[PDB]
Amino acid sequence: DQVMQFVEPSRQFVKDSIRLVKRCTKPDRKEFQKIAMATAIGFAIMGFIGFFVKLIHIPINNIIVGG
Amino acid sequence: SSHKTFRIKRFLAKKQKQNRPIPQWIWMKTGNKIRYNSKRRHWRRTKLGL
Amino acid sequence: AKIKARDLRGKKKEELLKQLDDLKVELSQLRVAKVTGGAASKLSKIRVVRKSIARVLTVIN
Amino acid sequence: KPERKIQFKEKVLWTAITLFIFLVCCQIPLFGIMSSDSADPFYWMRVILASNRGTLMELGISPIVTSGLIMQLLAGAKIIEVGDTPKDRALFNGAQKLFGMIITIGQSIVYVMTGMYGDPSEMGAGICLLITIQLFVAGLIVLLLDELLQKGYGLGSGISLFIATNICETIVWKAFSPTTVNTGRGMEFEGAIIALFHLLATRTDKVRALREAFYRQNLPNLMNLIATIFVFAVVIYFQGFRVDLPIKSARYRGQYNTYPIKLFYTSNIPIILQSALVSNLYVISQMLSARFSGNLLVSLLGTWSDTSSGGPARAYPVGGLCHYLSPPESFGSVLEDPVHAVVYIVFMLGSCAFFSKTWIEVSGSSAKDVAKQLKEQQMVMRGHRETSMVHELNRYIPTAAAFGGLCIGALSVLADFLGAIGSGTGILLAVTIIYQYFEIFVKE
Amino acid sequence: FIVDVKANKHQIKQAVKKLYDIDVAKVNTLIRPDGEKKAYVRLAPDYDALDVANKIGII
Ligand SMILES: C=C1CN(S(=O)(=O)c2ccc(C)cc2)CCCN(CC2CCCCC2)CCCN(S(=O)(=O)c2ccc(N(C)C)cc2)C1
Ligand SMILES: [Mg+2]
Repeated sequence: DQVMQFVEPSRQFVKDSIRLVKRCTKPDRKEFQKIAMATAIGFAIMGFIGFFVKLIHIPINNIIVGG
Repeated sequence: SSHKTFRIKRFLAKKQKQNRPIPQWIWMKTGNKIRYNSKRRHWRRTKLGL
Repeated sequence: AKIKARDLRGKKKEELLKQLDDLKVELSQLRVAKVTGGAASKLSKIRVVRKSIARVLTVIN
Repeated sequence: KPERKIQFKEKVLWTAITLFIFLVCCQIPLFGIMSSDSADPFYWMRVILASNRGTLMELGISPIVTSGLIMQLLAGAKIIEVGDTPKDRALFNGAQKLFGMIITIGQSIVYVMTGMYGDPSEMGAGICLLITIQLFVAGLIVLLLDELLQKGYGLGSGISLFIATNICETIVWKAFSPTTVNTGRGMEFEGAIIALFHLLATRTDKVRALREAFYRQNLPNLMNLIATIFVFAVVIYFQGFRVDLPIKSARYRGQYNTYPIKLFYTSNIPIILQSALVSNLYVISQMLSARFSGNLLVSLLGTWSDTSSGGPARAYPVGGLCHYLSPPESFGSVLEDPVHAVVYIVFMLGSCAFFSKTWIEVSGSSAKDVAKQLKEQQMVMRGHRETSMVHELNRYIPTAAAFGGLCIGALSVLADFLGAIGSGTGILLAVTIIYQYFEIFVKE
Repeated sequence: FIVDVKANKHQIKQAVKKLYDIDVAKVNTLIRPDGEKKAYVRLAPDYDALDVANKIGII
């Protein structure tokens, strides 16, 4: 009936999707550590600039409250 | 000739494989004196013996 | 990561043949990956798998 | 705006000085506002606009994030011709900033009617004009920087940078902040990590400290920070997934290259648009409901009430189909309202997947377009004609787009369920937004 | 597939069956102008070639 044509898009979708997952290359463990460390140092530097930003937040709003 | 023997076909295959030009990374090694492939054969000019 | 002939000598024939079979299937996968387009890291491993197969066969013989 | 010769260290220095131009506006509080009672049209809506409250840039990125759409829309019907000569070019960029002033005037109408800025009569027409003009100056430094960057002085696009230091900075504040809030139970700093250290001094009992460590609802929970790192890691592993396609030059021997098809073919557009549609459904429903109420249809779209959640009370879609689309507040809320809880997942996942699949064909990133590109770069695949190039690309491109949307939706849902710090939409924007910067830096 | 010139059709069938635990309907072999043997392996109807190619790595 019509239900087979209803689920056939889903069927071929999951079929070709797990097919793509089989095709897609996986990041290597050494590559995983390398990219994780790179993203971590990026995280650290933006956290540092944000820490400076949030710490200089305090004096400026204190001054604004004062005047 | 369409009719040909196995050894003739194999010899033809080797000769055809030999006819490519040199890889571009050869000429800029250190101890290199080769500028191009001087053994290239054209089917009209030289007739492969046989 | 590196298969050496020193530690393969004490082992008996069965697991040596098993390891040889694993190396063979890895080499076949490497070749098909090379044909379909793979990373230079996978391309370079072909020689090391071939030499590991050679080492295993040499030890067996 | 002109262009000059620039080098990579000078380029990162230019990214730096642009980001401090952004930061001096982000930090300083605005003056002349004396109405803070409501302050909650939508938390998610603020994130998409990188908007602020009581700050210089509270104006938001709306104009710069729309004006561009108007130019693209005119081009599709070919109503106008965009600049094809340098003098014509030096116009749209600016005129768009001038049109941005008209968009800011629309924001002034929204500000008075919503009442977050205040009543229209109490401020008065002249005083309302003074604040609107001053907000435009804070937006204008960003808008002129956008022209300077659009020419290429600025690295890539600044819109990503504003979000990059807007949604991430908030997570960094939640993780560590030296302000102390006391209900009198104990002395703890705003930062979740500092709060746990203060708790150890507050209570000798190890068990009470572990109970606080698992659950600290009034302050940011410590568990949320652990989840935020875990969700960042899983998105990084998903980000790596790629498809390697053998691509070879049309006139050289033995040349091996790979054309990468990443799982996330649409890098951030599905989420920026999705985080946009979910925010909008809610933003109009709260505003329309307040101005005109007692109509069954408006209540059917949504009903709005504010409940405090470790901070100011947030208007929730208490009623209306937007509630089913709305997120589940607690794991118990998922148990209590699976319906809305689940609806909240199908709409978000479906929207990203539809928006991705449609985005790949909107932006000219389809298989045929990229094959045509590879043709103008004299790029071919071994043992294949160009029609087979298109066919091979089609084997991945639509499937890759759809499953990329599916994966980002599922990852955002999992991150929200684990209760990590920040909205799932925010975490997604952060990883992709840094990654575009990361590729340029590695490319150097 | 590409095979070496010393392989029979029976040998190719058996090798494919062992390596890829599938069924083969028939084999057609030719020898390329460049030297190696090219084999077209037709599978049983109840096996589709696309999924086997998936498992292989060529898609
Ligand atoms: C620009 C907005 C966006 N909006 S919107 O109004 O619906 C709207 C929508 C569409 C357009 C085209 C215009 C306006 C909705 C999101 C509101 N998030 C809620 C935040 C979340 C964190 C905790 C504080 C509250 C704040 C974003 C800034 N806000 S604002 O805080 O409310 C504000 C801004 C300016 C003033 N002044 C003094 C003029 C006062 C208040 C408005
Ligand atoms: Mg002659």
